[PDB]
Amino acid sequence: AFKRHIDRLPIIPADAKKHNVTCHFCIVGCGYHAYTWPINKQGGTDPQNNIFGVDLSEQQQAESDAWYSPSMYNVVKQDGRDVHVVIKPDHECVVNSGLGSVRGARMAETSFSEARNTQQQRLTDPLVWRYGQMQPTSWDDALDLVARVTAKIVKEKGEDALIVSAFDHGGAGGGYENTWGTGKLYFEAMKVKNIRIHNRPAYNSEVHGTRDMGVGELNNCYEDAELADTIVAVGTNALETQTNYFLNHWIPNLRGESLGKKKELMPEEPHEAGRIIIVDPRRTVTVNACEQTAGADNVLHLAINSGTDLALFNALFTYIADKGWVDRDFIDKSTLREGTARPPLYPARGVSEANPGHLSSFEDAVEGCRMSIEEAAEITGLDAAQIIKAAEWIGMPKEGGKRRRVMFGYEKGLIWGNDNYRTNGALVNLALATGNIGRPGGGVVRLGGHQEGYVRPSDAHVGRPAAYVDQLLIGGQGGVHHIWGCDHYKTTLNAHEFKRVYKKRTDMVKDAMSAAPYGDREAMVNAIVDAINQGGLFAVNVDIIPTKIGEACHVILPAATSGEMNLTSMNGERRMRLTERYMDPPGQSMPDCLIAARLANTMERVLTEMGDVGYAAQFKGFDWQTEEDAFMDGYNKNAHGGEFVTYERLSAMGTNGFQEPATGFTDGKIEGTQRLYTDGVFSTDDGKARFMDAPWRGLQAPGKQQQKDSHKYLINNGRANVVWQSAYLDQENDFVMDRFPYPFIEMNPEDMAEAGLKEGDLVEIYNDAGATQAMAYPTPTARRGETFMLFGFPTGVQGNVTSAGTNELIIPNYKQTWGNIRKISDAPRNVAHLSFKSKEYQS
Amino acid sequence: NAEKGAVVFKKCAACHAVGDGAANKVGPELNGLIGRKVAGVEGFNYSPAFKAKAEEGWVWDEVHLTEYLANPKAYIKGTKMAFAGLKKPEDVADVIAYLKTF
Amino acid sequence: AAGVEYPANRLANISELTLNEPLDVAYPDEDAAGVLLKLGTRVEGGVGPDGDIVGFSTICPHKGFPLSYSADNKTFNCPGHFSVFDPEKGGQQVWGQATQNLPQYVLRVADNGDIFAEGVDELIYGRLSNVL
Amino acid sequence: AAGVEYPANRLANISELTLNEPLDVAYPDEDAAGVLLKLGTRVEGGVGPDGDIVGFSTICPHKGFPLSYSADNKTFNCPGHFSVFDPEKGGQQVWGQATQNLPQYVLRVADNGDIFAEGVDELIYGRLSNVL
Ligand SMILES: Nc1nc2c(c(=O)[nH]1)N[C@H]1C(S)=C(S)[C@@H](COP(=O)(O)OP(=O)(O)OC[C@H]3O[C@@H](n4cnc5c(=O)[nH]c(N)nc54)[C@H](O)[C@@H]3O)O[C@H]1N2
Ligand SMILES: Nc1nc2c(c(=O)[nH]1)N[C@H]1C(S)=C(S)[C@@H](COP(=O)(O)OP(=O)(O)OC[C@H]3O[C@@H](n4cnc5c(=O)[nH]c(N)nc54)[C@H](O)[C@@H]3O)O[C@H]1N2
Ligand code: HEM
Ligand code: F3S
Ligand code: FES
Ligand code: FES
Ligand SMILES: [Mo+4]
Ligand SMILES: [O]
Repeated sequence: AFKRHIDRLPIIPADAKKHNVTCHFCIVGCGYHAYTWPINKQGGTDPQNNIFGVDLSEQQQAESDAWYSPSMYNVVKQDGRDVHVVIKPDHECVVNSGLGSVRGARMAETSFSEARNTQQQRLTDPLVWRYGQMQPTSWDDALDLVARVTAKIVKEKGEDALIVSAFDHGGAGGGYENTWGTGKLYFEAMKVKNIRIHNRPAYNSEVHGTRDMGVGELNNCYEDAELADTIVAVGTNALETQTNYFLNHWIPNLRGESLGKKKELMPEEPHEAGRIIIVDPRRTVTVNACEQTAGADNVLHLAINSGTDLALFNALFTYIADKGWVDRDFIDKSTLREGTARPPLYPARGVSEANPGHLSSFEDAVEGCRMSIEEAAEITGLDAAQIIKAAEWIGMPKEGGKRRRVMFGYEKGLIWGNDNYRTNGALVNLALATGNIGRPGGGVVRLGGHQEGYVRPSDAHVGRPAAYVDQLLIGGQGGVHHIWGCDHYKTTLNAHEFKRVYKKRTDMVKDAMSAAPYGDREAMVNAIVDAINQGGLFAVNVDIIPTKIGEACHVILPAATSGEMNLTSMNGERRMRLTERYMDPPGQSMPDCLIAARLANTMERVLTEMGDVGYAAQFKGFDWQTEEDAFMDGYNKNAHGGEFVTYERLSAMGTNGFQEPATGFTDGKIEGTQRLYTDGVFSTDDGKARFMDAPWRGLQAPGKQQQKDSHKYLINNGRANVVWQSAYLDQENDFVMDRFPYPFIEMNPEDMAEAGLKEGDLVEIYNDAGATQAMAYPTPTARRGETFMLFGFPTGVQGNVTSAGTNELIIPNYKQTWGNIRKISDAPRNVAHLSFKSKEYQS
Repeated sequence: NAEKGAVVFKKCAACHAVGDGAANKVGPELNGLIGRKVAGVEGFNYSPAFKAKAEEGWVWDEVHLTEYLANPKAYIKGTKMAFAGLKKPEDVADVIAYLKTF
Repeated sequence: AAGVEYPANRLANISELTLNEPLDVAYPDEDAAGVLLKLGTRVEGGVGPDGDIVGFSTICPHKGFPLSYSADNKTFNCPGHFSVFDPEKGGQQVWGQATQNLPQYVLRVADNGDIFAEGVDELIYGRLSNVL
Repeated sequence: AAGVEYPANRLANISELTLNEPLDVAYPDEDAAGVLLKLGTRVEGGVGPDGDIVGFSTICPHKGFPLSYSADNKTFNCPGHFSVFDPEKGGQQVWGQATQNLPQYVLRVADNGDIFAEGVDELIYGRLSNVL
């Protein structure tokens, strides 16, 4: 077991500099403070000499504010000097109440330190492929090369020849400043069609379904999880994946702690402790935690078959409708009453690839969705009595004939799940029917991934459906690829084939550049374009570390992440906060928004020199000298209620910030929006929510049924609580890599014994799409035939065995993956030290 | 003295609430207490060894309570309150003077 | 003055330990609750003739919740936020919200079988110095 | 105490210093020799109104020979094993056998104009703690 042997940390002095910090990582956006002080100063154990006003010579008790773990401490550069830094959860933040997850609590030790030797992988300099390997260079040189190859290729073959992969998310590697800077370059200065997002291979919404219905996916607050009668959690592992939303808001509800606040805020109806339905084919540590805090009686784990959520939801919708367990006044006042004709190709296909589901009235949707309890039981493999009880827990009125309050939460079990558009619709039907949108204790929401920080010019040019960018690249199309803050090599679908072809195409450009004179730039440029014209690809990577796809790239530009810059984003509550810079960018790294502006300025110069002043003029408006310039040009001018939000005002409001959209500014307070759709007016032209006529049609993505039928195991996939995303920071963090040097694949002990497998063994998962490796982790709670592999992991990429299969809107159907498992080798010696016990807490 | 029972209660507050609003947590609310029955509080899930020791008939008199806050574990073998239990018997007496309010 | 100076404290005798039953201990002072534990198998940090006696801080390194032992799985379990620690593998967090594996005691068994703690390998919950 | 406790010692006044002539000094006590140096150009760790006043350990970090100052080059020069240190670049070893750049002083100029040293950015030669 990895031990730091740090016996003692520096005490934060009374006069330490305080910085408001939102967590770098997940949607929850837990509040923190960064305290910095000079390297040659320290705090005293007496109250007058430390930041807490507490005597630290005495043991502190459970939930103390006057403590921090080693991972919360580092030494970092600030205004070009080494300072102590502690990055501590804010006890006074309403989100976390001073909770920090295993991830956010290591912001400090996953920071860059020369003095303590943390994250020396961090990029410091521009790198260019020349002289037969990657070589550090100047910004001026690197940007000039990128612009000369980009300008030539789009001038010669059109903007369609420029391919872009980029973050669209908030927090570190995203945020309002960085989405605006990249958005303005590719959508204002240019009209880039062939752009994909960090987690999906086209420029699409995860949730067109809810949005087409007029229900924005983040419509509630975190309090509603405290105030619900029932929580319906669909394809979320919230304890691992939305940790402090679960711990600080769901738990109090399930335990009754919430009952006092319920009665104060909603007298005039009955309130028992919250119950929870969990729709997930796999028994998680989330199912366990719920049982253990509210008792098995109050928890309905619906262990559906993989990708059958839509059948379950249509049956709940049918049953609830037939009983009249619906908010009649809500339906009549706030939803579309006008009948509309089914598309010709219904129910197999929508009116088009663009519109796979039919929007309609309550009554048309019910008859469309219509499914018997018996049939859903067949499809889901649930028992009738589970589905009926789930209906009662959602629908059946409370004593005085009062409406049951239900918060509906979903994430990637649904979104990366079967028939994204229809499943998303079928779940919204339930929340709409029961008037659980825009009321206390309600909502039908994404539980989220990253924080949100999206502001970009119009993407109208991109189309719907948008270009399947990975298929363009695999098919030998495009000339230049700009990659910002994502790593397809670890996280895209059909990743094995993506890598096979991506390597061949970038290799063609590499061989050309190794063979050509660099010091004569024009000859270097012409050798690149000639190689592109033979089917090569010139690749530029904008990142903070050397990525896996970066091993195929010709130019690397080093980015500064949150904390090295000011960054604004909002949580799964729309809670907007300013992360205040507390440290310096490593080496010459610069914020993504300022890289975009610099590339824009270089595009302007190169295009002027090539003698196209008209195209060059499109790349004006990029004179930003700091991330705040990007905030003011982007969020301030373009966000709904942006005119009320500045850094100064956001700073004054601390880690609680304010809920978007902002309605006004009154004496040092931005006024916000606690809940969306409180007036029952939805995000549509006429203000009515639409229901969705969303009939079950099996596994809708091409080749999925075939893959299920022709392979022995389900390769379910997703997150570990310890690992953040593709382990870009974690891979140089001994604590995480000590726990999982290989990605685990959760396997039933009986399944392992039948396959000659023991704990720790290295196994090849293989199928039609490709092959990959993982370490077998014996999991008693796992159903036979059903495995779970950690995703996006550098030492074994699950994406290699996910097919190219998407829905009609190019949403990647990652979760419905089947393959075979054979042994590669016996447990490597480096797994011998691993615990193989249950992740499930025992009372 | 109940003043320096509040200081000793810092070791309970994580699992136990007392005063206006006090709700069940990892442990049951501890309002009143002196005059309440074992396995008493409504809502809380007591262990098959804390239910078994209500069956026979008990109360939280100050002598039964001193034995618990000193060695909870083997004194009521199978109790969900695993925890060393206050070793100084004058602190057992301070925190119960705090419990005397509420 | 450069390192923390750790007392060599007497905790128990090897004779005081029953197989799989945690003996409640404090190290390096009264307010640093932990346990000794015989595991009936040879493991990392283990002392005594079988090399099966381990010592751990028993205050969750996440938020200071007292931990509880499960005899069936031989795991510390936190009822705070559901952390699990494996004292067969050096107190590795099997799952949990701590950024630390369970702080573990440097044990020495003298000739009479008296067990001593000479240090801790991680920062104890609720103190910014393992020695206060 | 997790860190070394540096005293805040008066060493001189801004007015005592001539352009490019080192003033002999000692910090953090009298047995650690060093200089204050006004370089006439703005530099790393350089305090005063021109940002050009620097303070350094003048004992070679290799094996502790005292360093000479070259007025012409503005460099410290070690007659021990020919090491050269650049006081205009935070004491970077231009060339030499030391595994450290020249230990430099955290200087503060007061309103009255007195120069206090409050810290040192590297281990001084011949002490295993900067404050003994
Ligand atoms: N099979 C399978 N595949 C999946 C999923 C799944 O469930 N199953 N999940 C999908 C989902 S939900 C997601 S979010 C994607 C994630 O896919 P990726 O986005 O590829 O994964 P991350 O690890 O978040 O990648 C972030 C990258 O940005 C870099 N970075 C961090 N901060 C900055 C910054 O400030 N600037 C710049 N320029 N770069 C920065 C990191 O170093 C890293 O390379 O994976 C998807 N892939
Ligand atoms: N610790 C940690 N937390 C994170 C992240 C991280 O990397 N690590 N990343 C963040 C990001 S970008 C995201 S998108 C979120 C993802 O958050 P989640 O979506 O909650 O996490 P996943 O593990 O991807 O998948 C959730 C659950 O979907 C289930 N599932 C699989 N197939 C199906 C199906 O057909 N139906 C249903 N109903 N469920 C199914 C899986 O068993 C799994 O338990 O987590 C966020 N938070
Ligand atoms: C000084 C500190 C504490 C005091 C005075 C205290 C007091 C009590 C009392 C009087 C009871 C029984 C009351 C009843 O039956 O209603 C009890 C039960 C309980 N306490 Fe505590 N407690 C303390 C600390 C803790 C801690 C730290 C935890 C958990 C980590 C905890 C968890 C529990 C649990 C789970 C029960 C229920 C026992 C069962 O169901 O078998 N307590 N406590
Ligand atoms: S600490 Fe960070 S990772 Fe998510 S749960 Fe809280 S935001
Ligand atoms: S205190 Fe143990 S998991 Fe939070
Ligand atoms: S003592 Fe100065 S160079 Fe060796
Ligand atoms: Mo995501
Ligand atoms: O995401």
